[PDB]
Amino acid sequence: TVTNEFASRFRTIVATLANVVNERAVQDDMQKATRSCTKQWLRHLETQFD
Amino acid sequence: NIAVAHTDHLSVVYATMSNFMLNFTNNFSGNHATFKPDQYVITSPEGSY
Amino acid sequence: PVEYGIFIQRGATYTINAAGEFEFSGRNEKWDQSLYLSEHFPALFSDVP
Repeated sequence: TVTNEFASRFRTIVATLANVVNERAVQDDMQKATRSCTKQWLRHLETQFD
Repeated sequence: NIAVAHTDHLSVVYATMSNFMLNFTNNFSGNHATFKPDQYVITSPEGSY
Repeated sequence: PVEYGIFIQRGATYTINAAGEFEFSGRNEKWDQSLYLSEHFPALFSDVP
């Protein structure tokens, strides 16, 4: 009625693909700037998908 | 010379502040060595938080 | 400079291990504001002697 498993499958990809980005130990700071502001693209895109 | 007013006047306007409405968080600052604020994310079964 | 390299030796930051003392990271990192609301502390305030 209101499930749509295809949209939920993509939600699982976004969930496990987020940890790869939220683990990559970087240095020099400029990637720490983009390392946080990438989730505002990583999560926004998954909402557009649903 | 600032010591007089910064202790018995600018301190009264602070004690009143912690009693106002719309103020609901703990910005505790004593001991910088070990303090972190609280995360309060609104989570959902599906989607993102 | 003679004993700065002894301070920044143990670490620029640190985390707290589950139930216990601090854990200094052997890395020399520059501080950023993105780390504040997440994990770690500026170790120049960690007050272990």
